[PDB]
Amino acid sequence: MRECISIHVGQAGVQIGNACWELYCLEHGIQPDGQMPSDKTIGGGDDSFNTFFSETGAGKHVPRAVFVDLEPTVIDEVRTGTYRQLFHPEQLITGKEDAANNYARGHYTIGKEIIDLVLDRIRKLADQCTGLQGFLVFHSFGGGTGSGFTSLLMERLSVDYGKKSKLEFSIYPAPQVSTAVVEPYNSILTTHTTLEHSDCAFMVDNEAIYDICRRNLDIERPTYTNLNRLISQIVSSITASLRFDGALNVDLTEFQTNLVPYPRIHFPLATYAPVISAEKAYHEQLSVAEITNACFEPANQMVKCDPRHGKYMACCLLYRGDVVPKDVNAAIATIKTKRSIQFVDWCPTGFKVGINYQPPTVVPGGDLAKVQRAVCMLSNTTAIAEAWARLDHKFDLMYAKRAFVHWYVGEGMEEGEFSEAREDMAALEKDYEEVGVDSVE
Amino acid sequence: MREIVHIQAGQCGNQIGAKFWEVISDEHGIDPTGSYHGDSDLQLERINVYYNEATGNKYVPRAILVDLEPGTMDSVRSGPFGQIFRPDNFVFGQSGAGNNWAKGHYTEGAELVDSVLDVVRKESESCDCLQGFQLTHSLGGGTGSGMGTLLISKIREEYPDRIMNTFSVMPSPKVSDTVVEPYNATLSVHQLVENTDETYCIDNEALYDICFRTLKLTTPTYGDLNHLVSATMSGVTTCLRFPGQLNADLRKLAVNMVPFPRLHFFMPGFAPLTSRGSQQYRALTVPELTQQMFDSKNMMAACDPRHGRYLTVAAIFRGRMSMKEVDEQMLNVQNKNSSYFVEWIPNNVKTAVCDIPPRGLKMSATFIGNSTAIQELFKRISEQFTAMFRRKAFLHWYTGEGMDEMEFTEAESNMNDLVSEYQQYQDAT
Amino acid sequence: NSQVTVAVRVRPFSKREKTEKASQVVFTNGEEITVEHPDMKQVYSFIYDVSFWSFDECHPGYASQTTVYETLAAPLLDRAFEGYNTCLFAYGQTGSGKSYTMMGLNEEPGIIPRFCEDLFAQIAKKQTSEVSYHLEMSFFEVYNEKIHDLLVCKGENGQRKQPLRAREHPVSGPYVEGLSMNVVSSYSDIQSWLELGNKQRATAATGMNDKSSRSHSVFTLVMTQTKTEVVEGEEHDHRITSRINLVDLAGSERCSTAHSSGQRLKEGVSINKSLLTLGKVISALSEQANGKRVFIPYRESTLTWLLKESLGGNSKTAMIATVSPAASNIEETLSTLRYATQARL
Ligand SMILES: CC(=O)O[C@H]1C(=O)[C@@]2(C)[C@H]([C@H](OC(=O)c3ccccc3)[C@]3(O)C[C@H](OC(=O)[C@H](O)[C@@H](NC(=O)c4ccccc4)c4ccccc4)C(C)=C1C3(C)C)[C@]1(OC(C)=O)CO[C@@H]1C[C@@H]2O
Ligand SMILES: Nc1nc2c(ncn2[C@@H]2O[C@H](COP(=O)(O)OP(=O)(O)OP(=O)(O)O)[C@@H](O)[C@H]2O)c(=O)[nH]1
Ligand SMILES: Nc1nc2c(ncn2[C@@H]2O[C@H](COP(=O)(O)OP(=O)(O)O)[C@@H](O)[C@H]2O)c(=O)[nH]1
Ligand SMILES: [Mg+2]
Repeated sequence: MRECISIHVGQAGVQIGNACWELYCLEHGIQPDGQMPSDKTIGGGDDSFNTFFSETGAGKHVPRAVFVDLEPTVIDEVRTGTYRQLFHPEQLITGKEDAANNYARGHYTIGKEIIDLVLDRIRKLADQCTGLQGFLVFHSFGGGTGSGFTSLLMERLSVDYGKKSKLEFSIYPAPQVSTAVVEPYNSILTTHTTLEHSDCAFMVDNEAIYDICRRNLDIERPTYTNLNRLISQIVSSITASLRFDGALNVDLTEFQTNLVPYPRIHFPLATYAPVISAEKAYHEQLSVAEITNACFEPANQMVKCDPRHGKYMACCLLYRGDVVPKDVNAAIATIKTKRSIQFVDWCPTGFKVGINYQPPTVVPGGDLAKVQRAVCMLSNTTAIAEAWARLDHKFDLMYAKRAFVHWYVGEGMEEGEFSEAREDMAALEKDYEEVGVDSVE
Repeated sequence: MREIVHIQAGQCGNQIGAKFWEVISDEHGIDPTGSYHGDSDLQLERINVYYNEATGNKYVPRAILVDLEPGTMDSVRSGPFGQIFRPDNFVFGQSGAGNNWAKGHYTEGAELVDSVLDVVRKESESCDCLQGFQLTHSLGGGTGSGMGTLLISKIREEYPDRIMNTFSVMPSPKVSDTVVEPYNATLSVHQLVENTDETYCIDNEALYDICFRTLKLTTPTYGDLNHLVSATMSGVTTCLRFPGQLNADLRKLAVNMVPFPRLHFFMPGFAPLTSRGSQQYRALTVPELTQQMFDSKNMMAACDPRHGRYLTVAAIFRGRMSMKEVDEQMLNVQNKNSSYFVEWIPNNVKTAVCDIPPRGLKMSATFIGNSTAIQELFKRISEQFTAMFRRKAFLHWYTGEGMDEMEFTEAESNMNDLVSEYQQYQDAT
Repeated sequence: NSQVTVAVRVRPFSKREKTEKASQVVFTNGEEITVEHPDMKQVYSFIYDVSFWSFDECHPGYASQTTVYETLAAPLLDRAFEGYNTCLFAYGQTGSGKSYTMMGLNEEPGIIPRFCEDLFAQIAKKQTSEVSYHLEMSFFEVYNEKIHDLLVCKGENGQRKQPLRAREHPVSGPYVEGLSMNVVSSYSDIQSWLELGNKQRATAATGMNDKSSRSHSVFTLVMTQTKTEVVEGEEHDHRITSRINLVDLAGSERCSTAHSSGQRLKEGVSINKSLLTLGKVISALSEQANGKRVFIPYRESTLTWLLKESLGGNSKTAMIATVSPAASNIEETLSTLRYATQARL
């Protein structure tokens, strides 16, 4: 068999997981009570695919996931909402008090004596899985739970299980927009610990999706329940080869092998095909060439970094729906012919290809439209150094006066732990500046 | 779940907390008996944040009313929401302070702090987890300043990990409802700066000018100002009681709105504030609320923000909204008005959005700000003080109760250093 | 103000550290003090105003105890002789060489005893019958921003250590209410007092080692000068006071490798906060010397508050760090050197 545990951490991850499972249940045929009348009407098939859903003898389907926030105001919606009867009642809140946007309480003061429950449920949900494996952590750089608890959980799972494919679909801080005056510290503090243990972390930024959603979907007044659905579509395009049958499959370790040349440069970007609204679904072809040419378009990128100031170390293209390989190959050749998409000379191959047949679903009451084909890009480029050069500057302004630091030392943390965590990120930036240079023989 | 213990020191504390419980009950659906008479199932899910349960489905608030000289206590019992409070929690002694900080910190405060702290322990140890505390007092006067500061010191000695969030009415520029205001304010600031995490400097002249200009009221009594202050009080601790998209709390606001610990004096504000006729001639949206918020005529501090730079500000929203519009507007405010913002903080704003608005509105916002204009709330106090202390004007009443001049010079020295730490960031760097 | 003088010192390998044959991570090139990891990756450089090398008795510039006194502590007596105050702060973790540096061994004296003996020498040399000299000693500690006295002999009961409090005199400045002060004429007296003080200091048996320190100790001398003989009535008019403050701090002890919980964690927070504010103060004063406009946060802690008339003004200040050259202690060495650099800039 094959399996993938999904862990959600914080209020970013929960609100994302809700959307992801709203999509998964509708893709497979499960309704919120766990049952599946689709099987009872059809009478066969593994459509209740066992990568994400464990199955009891009573016909129920309970999903392989945990989600934690250290404050019950969020998850208690799940213990009251539509998906009450689906998820296991072990949704490990221990939220007597929140992490207050500091890594200091998420890593030690309100972290210790609670993570043991998480690791216990992970042991209980791994021994039920005799198959391919790999974990998906959904968190946000910038919170006290998305930073410290994540850095605490990964440094333990890298002992307990070890040689497994761990992944992180993490929210990223926007340059201008930000809903906190402390994310510059939490970001780099989390990157220090989650740069050795993790294997490939995909990053997404709220500002990019906001700027997309009005340009294409014609929404001038968007919310968090209309970006979290696109995020779920990305996760589904990443996790579909495990579930559905296809012409050319790509599994969890393959993303880790293609897109991570060195151990430390495992932080790529993501895209989809959202030039697709309900009215603009007509008036348009939605071929393979047109959709794949939305890859290199910065207006459709989901992280704020113009790739034209950098080069592509690697790229991966996962296609859903009715797609034929020669269309993908013509797309790749038309891309390589151009000169705006620079490629590192140590990667003439560049691309992966992955094809599956089941098209994406339409989460009803939603913005996206029914399609016959969908595409996802995962791109490791040297441009994102700029997207860090801002953060490491912000640090260097507010760490000059030692500002917002007594709240962190007050919850057990060193004042020399930020100087030691900011001397590693500059080395990473220097690494990106090193690999991007072409060799002179 | 997270919980608060309110204390009510001074007439003002007790004249405001009544109106605050009148607003909490209105939101949570409780009558004077304590009985639930609401409509939705989302008022009782987190009722523990302020109230405790009882036997016959009744709910009793966690109030501790300490006031020397029982005159202002009697008024509550003969009021609308007086018979919901616990009689065991009304703690008062006779012979009131007399607008003396000595007779509310040293003598009678020392008599009546044990009986107060006993009920504090009684209410706190009966909480699952505790976040912090809450106190409403008026500086300048007697009881509310001295006894409040004494309680704060004792409590932060007992429970230092938890928040102590004072909502303090401060002296005014021109009005003087009390003549010994600067001395008591100086001593109270000397006691609050070291022993507080976030306090809010309300001022009465700003509330009058809000009541006259915006609301276009003609006979504004005290209950209307208390109405504005309760409004803010309720909005601060919303994301503990109700859910939303980006939940905040007291400790997130504390970690964010306080770059250094001594600069924990903020300017508040409330927003939708309109007249009875001018509500048909606008449109409630995020930009109108933000414009009403960053205006100098909806802040309660009696300090024009345009005389100093904002170190940090916070906006707690309530209602169905769009985070895109929120962040776009809070970014436009930074990019247009950068001269009023600090440069060593790249983003000076945070946000917080609940999903359940007040009983009869679709949107609501509260605003908080750590600024540098607050100088002119304390510099004046350091000028009134030294004009009086240089001649020993109102002094013998205070030396007569076991005190010295050294304490007064110290307090002056601490307020001036606060003003210096503020002035350090009022010129561009 | 005047230039805060930071200094380092690299102790040699210990006996066990040479028996077990631990490696070497810290190197020096004159002024530069670099740190090369054994096999991982990039080297971090560090530059300071003064550097002391005590690894082996061959190198040019082997800074023994006498050189450490005569380059850092000696001129501070001079300013302590001309009526201006002075402070010397020590910083370092346990196993880094503070007690060997400040106090020392009975055959290898530290900095404190040489300070006191050279003091008494210059006193008795100039001790005419027209210019006298008085000395006054005191010794206290900060524990969770509570000032405790150490000369006070305690009784065998529960909580007996009474916490004294600070007060601001409008003329002299900050001071302590009830801190005993004793006269001194022979360094034997100072030794018999300092041993008694250190035997009472807060020192918990941490899981790493039994002998540590969880409180910041201050050792204050007051040097009073009666240079006054008016030529009209032969009567003392004026009198100079100067303050000398030798301070022994505690370590960072980040609560991460040392899972601490309870009273051993609150001590941590207090120590870290005091170190976070003292470094802030010294940086702000270094900027103040450079003709800029800065505010010195003196009231955010106790030591920064009580030592306020000694740091600023026409004073002169000094700092000594102590770092181990082994490979097991690279994180602590880095945490000390970075702190010292922040004090410098
Ligand atoms: C539909 C409509 O627009 O009627 C409004 C109204 O016309 C106005 C004048 C209301 C009215 O507010 C005032 O009259 C007022 C007078 C002096 C000082 C302060 C307020 C209103 O009374 C107030 C009342 O709002 C509330 O009731 C809130 O729940 C309020 N709580 C209480 O008023 C309350 C109820 C019982 C006991 C104590 C207080 C509240 C405010 C903040 C936070 C939580 C709750 C409402 C809908 C209105 C009237 C009735 C006219 C406004 O009320 C507020 C501050 O929300 C003022 O701005 C709003 C909107 C309007 O301008
Ligand atoms: N895309 C997206 N981002 C979110 C969502 N919810 C929160 N965020 C982002 O995540 C950050 C919020 O910090 P959180 O990580 O939620 O903090 P937390 O994880 O709840 O833990 P605390 O910090 O203790 O509250 C903000 O910067 C938001 O932009 C969401 O539903 N979607
Ligand atoms: N907002 C408001 N302020 C009040 C009220 N009553 C008194 N005050 C303020 O309280 C101050 C006087 O202090 P006071 O509370 O009477 O002293 P105390 O009796 O010793 O607590 C004055 O500056 C008033 O503005 C009230 O009902 N509402
Ligand atoms: Mg949260």
